[PDB]
Amino acid sequence: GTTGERPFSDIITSVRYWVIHSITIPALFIAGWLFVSTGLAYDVFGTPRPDSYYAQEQRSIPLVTDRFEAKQQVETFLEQL
Amino acid sequence: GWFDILDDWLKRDRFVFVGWSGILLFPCAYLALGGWLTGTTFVTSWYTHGLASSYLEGCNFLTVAVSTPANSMGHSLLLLWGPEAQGDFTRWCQLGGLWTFIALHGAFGLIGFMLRQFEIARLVGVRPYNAIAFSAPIAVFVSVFLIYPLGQSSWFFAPSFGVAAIFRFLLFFQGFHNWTLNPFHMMGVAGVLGGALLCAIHGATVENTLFQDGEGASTFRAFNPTQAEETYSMVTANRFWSQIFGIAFSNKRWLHFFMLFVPVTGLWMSAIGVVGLALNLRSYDFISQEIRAAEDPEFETFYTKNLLLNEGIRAWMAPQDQPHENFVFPEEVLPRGNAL
Amino acid sequence: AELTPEVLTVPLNSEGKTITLTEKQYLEGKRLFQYACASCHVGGITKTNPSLDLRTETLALATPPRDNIEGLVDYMKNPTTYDGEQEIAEVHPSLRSADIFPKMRNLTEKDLVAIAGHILVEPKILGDKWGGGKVYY
Amino acid sequence: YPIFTVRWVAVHTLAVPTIFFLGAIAAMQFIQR
Amino acid sequence: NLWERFCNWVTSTDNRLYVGWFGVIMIPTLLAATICFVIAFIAAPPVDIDGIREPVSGSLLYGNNIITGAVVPSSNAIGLHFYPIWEAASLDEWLYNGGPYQLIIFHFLLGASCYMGRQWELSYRLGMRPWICVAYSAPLASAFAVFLIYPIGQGSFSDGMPLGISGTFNFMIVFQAEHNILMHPFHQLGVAGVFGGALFCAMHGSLVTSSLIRETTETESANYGYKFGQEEETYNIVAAHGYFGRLIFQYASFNNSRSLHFFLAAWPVVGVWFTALGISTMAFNLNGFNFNHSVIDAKGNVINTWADIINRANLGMEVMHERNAHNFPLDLA
Amino acid sequence: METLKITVYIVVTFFVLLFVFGFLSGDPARNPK
Amino acid sequence: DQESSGFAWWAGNARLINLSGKLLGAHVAHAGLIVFWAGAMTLFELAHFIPEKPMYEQGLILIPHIATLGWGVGPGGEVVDTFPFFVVGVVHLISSAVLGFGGVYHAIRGPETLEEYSSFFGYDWKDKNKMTTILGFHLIVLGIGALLLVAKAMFFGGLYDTWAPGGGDVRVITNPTLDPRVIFGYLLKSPFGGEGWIVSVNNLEDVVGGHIWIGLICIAGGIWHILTTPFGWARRAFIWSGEAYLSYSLGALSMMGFIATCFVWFNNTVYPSEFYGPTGPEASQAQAMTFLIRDQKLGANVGSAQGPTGLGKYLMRSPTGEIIFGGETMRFWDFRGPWLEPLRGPNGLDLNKIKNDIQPWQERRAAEYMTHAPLGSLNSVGGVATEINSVNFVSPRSWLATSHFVLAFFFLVGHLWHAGRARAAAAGFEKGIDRESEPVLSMPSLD
Ligand code: CLA
Ligand code: CLA
Ligand code: CLA
Ligand code: CLA
Ligand code: CLA
Ligand SMILES: CCCCCCCCCCCCCCCC(=O)OC[C@H](COP(=O)(O)OC[C@@H](O)CO)OC(=O)CCCCCCCCCCCCCCC
Ligand SMILES: CC1=C(/C=C/C(C)=C/C=C/C(C)=C/C=C/C=C(C)/C=C/C=C(C)/C=C/C2=C(C)CCCC2(C)C)C(C)(C)CCC1
Ligand SMILES: CC1=C(/C=C/C(C)=C/C=C/C(C)=C/C=C/C=C(C)/C=C/C=C(C)/C=C/C2=C(C)CCCC2(C)C)C(C)(C)CCC1
Ligand SMILES: CC1=C(/C=C/C(C)=C/C=C/C(C)=C/C=C/C=C(C)/C=C/C=C(C)/C=C/C2=C(C)CCCC2(C)C)C(C)(C)CCC1
Ligand SMILES: [Cl-]
Ligand SMILES: [Cl-]
Ligand SMILES: [Fe+3]
Repeated sequence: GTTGERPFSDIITSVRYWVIHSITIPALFIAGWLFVSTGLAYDVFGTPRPDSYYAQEQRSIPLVTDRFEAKQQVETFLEQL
Repeated sequence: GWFDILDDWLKRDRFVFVGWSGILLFPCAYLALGGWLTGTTFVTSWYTHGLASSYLEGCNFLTVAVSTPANSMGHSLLLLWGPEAQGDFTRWCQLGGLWTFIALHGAFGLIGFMLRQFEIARLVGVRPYNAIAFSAPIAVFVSVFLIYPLGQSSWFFAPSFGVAAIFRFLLFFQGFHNWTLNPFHMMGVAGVLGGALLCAIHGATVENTLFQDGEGASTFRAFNPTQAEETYSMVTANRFWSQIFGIAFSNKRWLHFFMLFVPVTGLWMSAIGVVGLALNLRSYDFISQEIRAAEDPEFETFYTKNLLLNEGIRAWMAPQDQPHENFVFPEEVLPRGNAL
Repeated sequence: AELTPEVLTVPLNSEGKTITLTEKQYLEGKRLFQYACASCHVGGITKTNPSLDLRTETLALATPPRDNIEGLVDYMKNPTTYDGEQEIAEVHPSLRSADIFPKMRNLTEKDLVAIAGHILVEPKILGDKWGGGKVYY
Repeated sequence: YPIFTVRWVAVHTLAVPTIFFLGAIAAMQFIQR
Repeated sequence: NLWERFCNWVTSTDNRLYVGWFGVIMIPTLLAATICFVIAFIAAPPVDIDGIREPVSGSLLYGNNIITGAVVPSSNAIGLHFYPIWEAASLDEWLYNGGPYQLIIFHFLLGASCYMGRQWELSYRLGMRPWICVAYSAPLASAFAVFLIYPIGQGSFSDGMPLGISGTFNFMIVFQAEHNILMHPFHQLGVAGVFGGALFCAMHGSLVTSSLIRETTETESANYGYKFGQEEETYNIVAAHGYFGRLIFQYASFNNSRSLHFFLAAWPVVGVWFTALGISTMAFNLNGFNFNHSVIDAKGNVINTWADIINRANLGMEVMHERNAHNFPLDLA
Repeated sequence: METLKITVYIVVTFFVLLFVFGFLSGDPARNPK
Repeated sequence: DQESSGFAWWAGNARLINLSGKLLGAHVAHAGLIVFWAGAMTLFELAHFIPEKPMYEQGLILIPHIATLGWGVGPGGEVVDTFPFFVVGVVHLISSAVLGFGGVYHAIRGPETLEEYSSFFGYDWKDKNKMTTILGFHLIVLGIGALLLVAKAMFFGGLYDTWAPGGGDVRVITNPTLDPRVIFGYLLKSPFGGEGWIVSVNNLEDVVGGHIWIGLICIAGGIWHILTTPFGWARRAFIWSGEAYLSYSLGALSMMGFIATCFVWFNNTVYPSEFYGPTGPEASQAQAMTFLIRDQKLGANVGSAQGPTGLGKYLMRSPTGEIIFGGETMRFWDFRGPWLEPLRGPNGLDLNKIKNDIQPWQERRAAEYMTHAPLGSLNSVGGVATEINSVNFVSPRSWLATSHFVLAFFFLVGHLWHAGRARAAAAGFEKGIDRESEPVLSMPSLD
């Protein structure tokens, strides 16, 4: 039988829904866009930008060597850029 | 009482059942799945592996991975508040913290799901064989993602969560453990493929032995879930397979148990053998064959050819697959046949 | 690491003069090199004769010297063997043999400077990988 | 019919970030090295 | 009529095994391939598969166990040429060059093709619907892919899958080195087909065993609650659907047995079809995705991904397969 | 060798002829209804 | 609606089985799609075509078909004028609109059945006379179409002939081969290596000739089927229904698709390598040639050079003795091509001709074909799988060979599907087993 919530059919059909969601779905989508276009996603997650993988004269990969001072080792890598 | 009141609400018949098991399942599953999605979209692997691995870096759906932590972290739980990250979300990501986050929240999610199958089975009135059968997925996940790296030097040599990363894992296991030669993996092949076979053949048999219960040429309408009669003919399906193959099922209960048994048994066998590979206790060689081949350079089997391939894999992929080893192989040590 | 003016500065002739290519110029040579050359010369090797690669070191010991813009343009106009003894346009694409090598017909003088610029620039970016073959893949 | 339910929460914890992530992944196609 | 008696027995439904007209080809061809396989697995001498006069031992009596033993494919010098016994100057030359392989695989492919037809045939004689043979087409196509189709496109039965456990693995490894089949979406759909089939097989079996209707005591097997040919269903589909619909949500469950059983057929068969097609189209060197050096930094440095790690492993298989057979730097055969 | 070739050619012809002539000897009529 | 016919929406075209007007409509509508794609694809190819590049470096499969028919090309395959490509696309595209207009009209506007509208176009599937008659008409059309190829080759410019002396060119075909011992000798060669069945046809004379033959065979059979009804042995050996005939053609379309695969993979006559890129065997043979020429120029004696295995490094023998290219290309020694046949003597490759008679255009051709082998990744990276990105290329031969094997395999599945169903519909149990008359329940027990 039916459990009790409003059917999804009647919801994506109803006018109230698309009044609300023609703003919300684009808003989040634009939000996601701005998260990348502002460069915020780079700094939140620490992912290198195309110019931040090496120094201008380096082909050695910045591999973490020590377990416990590792946090500091990554930051000594970012400084050499 | 408040416990009986909370039990009343957790066990409510909704669209998505919750249950007591939901308090464990949903947050852990949602966090495992959210952590994979988060990392494959944004998080690098440049400091753990020297690899790119996010949509943000240029990777596609086949090459994104939440990659394993660097070998130097050992078997560190790599907690956010632990000693390596020290509460820095940025550094935790850069150090591989999403890997343990996913694996651990995933492990507990799988516990929650199996408890869920128990919880729903008891409320509904059925035996709990579906949860029993889910043991095989859990046994596989535990052996490959937890035990296997716990056996090895670090979480680094666990599978990284990604499509191509998983493929590399497959190839590492051929070149290093000669995993195809292990009879416990062979028993898994036979239970996976034999399960596919039983799935295909039982579905076809039922669909091609149906009784005529409607007049429509699309035969699906001719079933009502509340009906009492079998919808296909066990007698006719039996004679057919008796005369085609030699043997045929004659007991519907044994047939469906057998469909449980086979792929469940096989995944459990492959876990066992992975447990062996945690310790490098491989089926890598046959001693008799190596003794013959060392004394007789004209002896050549497909077994000895595969070993040449394993040796090529190891020397050609190890300098970049194991970058903490600072491997430098000068060209002349690389194994290679003529021309190539 | 960036495609800097320092990176894009390669020898012009054999007397020490240089030329500084733009990013756009470098990207042109890379596209033109893939159109005309990469079938035989991908990655700086030479599929139809691995003994002669596009490495700056090798081009320097060629006759005439081919490790600057001049000689590579000249070579794309009138190629010779490694000692400059035989002219080989009959078997190597060039402007002289554009009748039998059609992909060389539509190449301007600017297009030859870019391609040469890309041949000299790429080993600076990728180092031993340029010309090293599948060991460095 | 009620409007907010356990389902409501479930669809929105999957869907809200999905559209957000598709947006972020959308813009990533225009990143030039 | 005497021919009508023969035809009445060929097509009889009262035979313990159904023969049929497809069977008039199936029985001799399979018997020939089976007898020759057994004899060559035990006794064959070494075979010069790569046509470089470096013979490869494959039989038990020549120092192989069940795992390392194979009927070795016929010589690369032979290529796609037909090579029966009578084309050879002597049995000794035939064994050296890989004769039993062609004899076996061609008789087997013929025999299994007629096995498929036999399935349609008996089904027609029994009043059945006819499509079981369509399901069996998925493994048959797969066998066709690795014994016949892949040799055609590559140009030699010597690249056929060896008839042996280790030989099979040598086939998979060299295939991945040459075609990157892990990165090919048609093999991925095959994985999705056999994994999914294993899962669904597991699922259907646990769900039906779960809903079995109490008919026995505890001191006996639940199986003795079903008697061969009862008209009542032995489990409760409604309870099973009640369970599984709550496990996920109700619309993600099957309440129609025929609709569920159709899904059980279609998921592995389609996926195996595609993976047969993947071997069959990689035969013509349309290979899996190649992402080598796909990600680059702003200076132009390569930034490896996992694809580039897969390549380092592919390379190591590449330069070691057929280690003496290449005289020129491109692997075009 | 040639004796074998002729022997197999005869064998193969024999069975192939059983197949074509068997399936022409009224197959559709051989069914239960 | 499904309650009226029995078939569901996903099997909705089965509602057309006994509605000849709508069925005609879908058919004519589908034929428009084919012709539409043919014209549309051509213009796309022409809008992207570059004359200075070979056709096979550009992802073209249609322009190669048009050029093989002798339109657009000059000596050695060079494109000299592109207007004939343009016409072929426009005309197909314009025609598709016609085929579409009639197809849609018959589908939703015309009369659903034809049997009451006209006694000539109407048909009942079980009517063996009318079916053989429709078969006969179409056989006649097929014969005419095969003769149009003859006429284009003999009377209207000819065909491209990669074998033409001085290098391939357009050539008018004056003496088609009519000798039945040659034309039907192809139909009797072995499919296996060094033979090739019909795929081995290696001269336009044999091609043009075979088409004169099937052109005549078809028209005769067409007349024969218009005038006769099926004999009694055929009546009792077949199933006479619409689905049954559809299955018979699926099997045939399948067999043809496999054959098409092998043709474009091995044959370089009706698929000129000038247009389609070298074949697999060819590019490998071209590789061996290229290194022979290079090493010999350095001073090697390619006849007596022994290779690591002991076999010859450049030259060995075949199993029947012929001098062939050495190395792993030994498998490809059945290859034949115009760039290599000048070096072929009666005993195989002639060591003297190798030493003194190799011409620059051959060295250029071998190098070109070696570095354009039909090997590439799904995303069109050219080479072995271990190749780094750089070369955007997959041979048209790979693309054409792989697609038509897929289509062929699925149409064989289609044949098995509709064949068995046709047989069960005719016998009356395609919907399942009658409970009150279960056949097995009346047979005796196996034991
Ligand atoms: C015929 C080919 C073949 C076959 C049939 C198999 C079959 C198998 N292999 Mg083997 N293997 C092969 C070839 C083959 N292999 C070859 C040639 C190699 C190279 C040597 C390998 C290398 C290899 C490795 C390295 C491993 C296997 C393993 C396995 C097993 C995996 C079972 C499974 O489902 O894991 C899948 C994983 C699980 C079921 C874990 C639980 C997962 C949960 C339930 C997922 C839930 C997801 C969640 C809902 C959200 C997902 C969302 C997201 C998609 C967006 C299985 C027995 C594995 C093994 O033995 O494990 C014990 C293993 O680690 N194979
Ligand atoms: C090549 C594809 C193809 C073709 C040619 C047809 C054709 C047909 N189908 Mg089938 N069908 C197809 C694919 C196709 N189908 C597929 C893929 C499905 C699965 C979704 C179905 C499912 C299906 C069902 C369930 C049914 C049919 C039926 C029909 C027939 C009547 C349709 C109708 O009533 O339309 C009415 C629709 C319209 C009037 C809307 C407009 C449609 C037209 C054709 C648009 C044309 C646009 C075009 C650009 C105009 C060109 C103009 C010209 C000047 C160039 C018709 C002969 C019906 C049948 O058998 O009835 C007895 C039926 O019940 N089909
Ligand atoms: C036999 C048909 C065929 C063949 C051989 C080719 C071959 C080619 N086409 Mg063409 N093309 C075709 C049909 C074909 N095309 C069709 C039908 C269309 C209309 C959409 C086009 C439109 C088209 C365009 C617009 C272009 C090409 C181009 C190309 C080239 C690149 C192909 C590529 O990268 O694909 C990419 C590969 C794929 C998309 C993989 C698809 C896999 C399919 C979906 C598998 C299907 C399996 C099966 C049928 C599914 C049913 C299963 C079920 C029954 C169980 C290549 C030379 C390109 C070119 O270079 O032009 C100069 C180009 O731009 N084609
Ligand atoms: C295979 C195709 C085909 C078939 C079998 C039919 C059959 C029929 N059509 Mg239809 N029709 C078709 C295609 C077809 N049509 C096309 C393509 C169009 C669009 C142009 C139309 C437009 C159309 C209309 C508008 C009408 C019909 C009608 C009819 C009926 C009467 C025809 C008659 O008496 O002709 C008698 C014979 C002739 C008039 C001479 C025809 C000469 C032909 C065209 C010469 C060219 C032949 C050559 C081989 C064609 C090559 C085609 C190319 C793609 C290869 C009949 C049931 C009528 C109907 O049913 O009304 C209720 C009606 O009104 N058709
Ligand atoms: C599209 C083509 C086509 C089609 C569909 C038909 C269909 C039909 N024809 Mg017609 N026919 C055609 C073309 C066609 N014909 C042409 C062009 C001619 C002129 C040569 C003839 C001459 C002809 C005659 C003389 C007769 C028919 C008859 C028949 C009917 C029975 C066919 C049969 O039993 O085949 C089954 C085929 C066999 C039983 C042959 C034996 C098995 C062979 C050897 C199998 C070989 C296959 C194998 C894979 C090799 C293939 C490649 C190569 C080596 C040959 C049927 C209605 C019969 C009838 O009743 O007419 C009134 C009849 O007597 N046709
Ligand atoms: C219409 C498209 C067909 C696609 C290929 C065929 C799919 C199913 C084949 C499985 C055969 C299994 C063995 C016997 C199985 C068997 O016995 O089937 C039995 C089952 C029921 O048969 P019925 O007799 O009721 O219906 C068949 C005819 O009689 C029509 O009424 O058949 C179907 O439902 C066919 C459904 C057609 C619609 C299929 C669409 C599904 C594919 C969609 C595309 C997927 C692409 C994936 C890309 C990655
Ligand atoms: C990590 C972490 C966390 C978490 C977070 C989360 C929870 C997130 C989520 C997220 C999410 C939740 C996301 C999502 C995403 C999604 C996506 C990104 C999707 C996409 C899709 C697509 C793309 C599709 C595709 C397809 C398919 C699959 C089908 C059909 C075909 C197609 C192609 C259409 C926290 C902070 C708590 C803590 C710390 C750590
Ligand atoms: C039945 C049916 C169907 C189908 C339909 C169809 C299939 C149709 C077809 C249709 C068609 C098939 C159409 C066609 C059309 C075409 C056209 C419309 C064209 C036009 C063209 C033009 C106009 C051209 C132009 C030009 C020129 C002249 C030159 C060059 C350039 C250009 C291109 C501009 C369906 C499925 C839907 C479903 C329902 C029913
Ligand atoms: C054009 C051309 C040519 C020629 C061609 C020809 C001349 C063809 C012919 C063809 C033919 C002449 C074909 C035929 C075929 C046949 C078939 C395909 C058959 C089928 C059969 C069937 C299907 C049967 C069945 C059955 C049986 C087995 C038993 C009883 C039952 C039944 C009836 C079902 C050449 C190569 C010179 C060159 C290129 C171009
Ligand atoms: Cl090997
Ligand atoms: Cl070689
Ligand atoms: Fe079942």
